[PDB]
Amino acid sequence: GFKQDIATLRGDLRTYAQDIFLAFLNKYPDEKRNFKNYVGKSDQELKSMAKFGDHTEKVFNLMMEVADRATDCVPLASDASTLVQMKQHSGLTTGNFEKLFVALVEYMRASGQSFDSQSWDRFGKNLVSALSSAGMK
Ligand code: MH0
Ligand SMILES: Oc1ccc(Br)cc1
Repeated sequence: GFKQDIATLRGDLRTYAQDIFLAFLNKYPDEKRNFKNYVGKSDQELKSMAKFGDHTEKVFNLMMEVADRATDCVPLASDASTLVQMKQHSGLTTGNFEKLFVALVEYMRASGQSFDSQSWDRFGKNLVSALSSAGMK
C-alpha cells in the first residue's frame, strides 16, 4: 500500500524523482514557464544539469516526508501551510500540484510494480484540498 510505496520510492529516489518530474514536464509542457532553465533540453540533457538532479530530489525528499506524516493519505495541515508559505511557491496555484500528482499516478499505473496508485490519487487530491485550505489560490 501507500506506506510500502513510500519505502519503494525512497529506495531509488533520485531516479524516481527525475523520471516522475520528467513525466510531468513532458505531459504538461507549459509547466516549464516556472523552470525557464529547463527549456530547450531533452530528458538526458536535464539529467546532466546539477540543479535539475539536486532540486528534483529535494522536492521528492520532502514529498515523501509529507506522505509519511499523512493519515489515510491526508497530509498534516502543518505540512500544507509550509508548502503554501515557501517563497519558492509564491507564483503557484493548486493546479500545478494537481498536474504533478496526475503525472505521478500515471507513472505508477504504467510501471511494472504493485504501487497503490489509488492511494497516490487520493493523496494528490487531499494535498490540493489541504493547500487550498492553507490559502493557496
Ligand atoms: C510545478 C510547480 C511546483 C510544484 C507542483 C511543486 C510542488 C512541491 N514542491 Fe516545490 N513545487 C513547484 C515549484 C517549485 C519551484 C519553482 C521551486 C523553486 C525553483 C526550483 O527550480 O527549485 C521549488 N518548487 C522548490 C522547492 C524545494 C526546494 C528545492 C531546493 O532547494 O533545491 C522544495 C523542497 C520543494 N519545492 C517542495 C515541494 C514539494 C514537497 C512539492 C509537492 C509536490
Ligand atoms: O526544482 C523542482 C523540481 C521539481 C519540482 Br515538482 C519542483 C521544483
